[PDB]
Amino acid sequence: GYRQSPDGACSV
Amino acid sequence: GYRQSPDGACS
Amino acid sequence: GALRELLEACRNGDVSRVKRLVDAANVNAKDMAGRKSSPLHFAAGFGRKDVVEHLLQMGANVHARDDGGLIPLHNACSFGHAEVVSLLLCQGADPNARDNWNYTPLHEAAIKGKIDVCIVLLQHGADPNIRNTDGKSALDLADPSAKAVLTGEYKKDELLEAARSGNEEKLMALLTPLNVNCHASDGRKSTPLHLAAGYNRVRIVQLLLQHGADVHAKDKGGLVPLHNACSYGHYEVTELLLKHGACVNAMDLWQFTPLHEAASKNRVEVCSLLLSHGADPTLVNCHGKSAVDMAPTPELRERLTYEFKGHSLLQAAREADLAKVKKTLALEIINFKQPQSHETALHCAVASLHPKRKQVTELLLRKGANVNEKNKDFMTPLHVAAERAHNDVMEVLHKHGAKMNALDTLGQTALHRAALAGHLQTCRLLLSYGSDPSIISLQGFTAAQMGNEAVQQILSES
Repeated sequence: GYRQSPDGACSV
Repeated sequence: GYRQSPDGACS
Repeated sequence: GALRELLEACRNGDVSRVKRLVDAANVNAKDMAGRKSSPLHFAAGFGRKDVVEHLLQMGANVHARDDGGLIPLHNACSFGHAEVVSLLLCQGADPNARDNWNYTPLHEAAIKGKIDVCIVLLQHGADPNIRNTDGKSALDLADPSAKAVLTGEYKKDELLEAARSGNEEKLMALLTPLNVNCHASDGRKSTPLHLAAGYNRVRIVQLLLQHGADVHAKDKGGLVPLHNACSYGHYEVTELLLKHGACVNAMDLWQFTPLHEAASKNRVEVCSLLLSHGADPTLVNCHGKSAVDMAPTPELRERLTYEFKGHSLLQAAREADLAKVKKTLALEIINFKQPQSHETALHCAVASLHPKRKQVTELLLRKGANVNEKNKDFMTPLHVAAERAHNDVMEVLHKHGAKMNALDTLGQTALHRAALAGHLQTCRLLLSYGSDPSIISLQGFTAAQMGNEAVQQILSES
């Protein structure tokens, strides 16, 4: 369809 | 350019 | 039900709860709403090294696809978890995986400006040139910061400085297969290999050469790594560059060969080495000067000439170039030996595959070669010829008085060597010429005892 962002996130 | 000694060294 | 509990534990990094919840039955379970992600997908994307470790031990699939076509490696790359990236690569996730739009993990990290992930991927053989379904590569979609990495031009000053300062781990921190044949912005415009070779970083050279460094790469003034190494007299690194296909008579813009550089700076031992790899001291430069001209010592001038004829003869002998042999011929040069192998020109001639090798052998002996010269492992030319079944030259060696029962390092004759190789006509002829079969080697073997059935047949008639 159209591209989505992947699961997850940046650390700290 | 004009000619050099090459990069590097003896010791 | 309790699948949702696991997937939440994977995001938070509750190792204890993942341990409690996960098993073979659900370790590769898809989140059947939303993204269709694996537990590893979530954990990787969230930078949970310990959860990832344990998931992988429980048989977590590192090539598991979500709905979009992604791989846990895609997820970790988007969010800059270079620790987790390194760990998934080690379990075999390929850094050129394609999602449904043909984005690779390198697209995903270049878009998000993740420099540590970009370099780790490139080191593990990621491809900057793979294009997505819109025809755009990783470099095309790159962040302005990550664009510098995918052109091989990132902390390039620091990379080059590491090479010339001999700094192994700080090089391997930055070294991608792209920034390996970069050039400096200014000065000599050298490559990493140029500098490492010039400054005698023997270990840095091994690493550069391994990772695809160009042995032919030219600097601003025409030079190549081998010029630098030879000028400053680094035998270690000179030999290593030659081993990897360096051109021994490579010419810069003024037509100086490496032997010019070495000879002018009285590098007696590098000259010796270069000559044996086919260096030509008679090659003139722009200023009409040979390597023999530029040699300061009178010992180096005669040694450059002596060693050059020597090798030039050995080479002619082994390609049985009869005309070439007749030219390069004084008594001093006939019995010239090869520094390493101790091979006279006669050893090279009798081992030649080329068709005139009988005549070269004949001529070399007429011109006064030592028919019984030993090579580094005590083999005469008769041994060399006999182990190859070059039987034609054995007539010539015999006529000029070769000892048929000359022993080698292991007490073996020529006949022992022929018998061992199964050379039946060689054995026959060696006996006709006079090889005693009953000679026992240092190991207790007659020629007969080393040979096959067919050899034994021949040797048991004496």
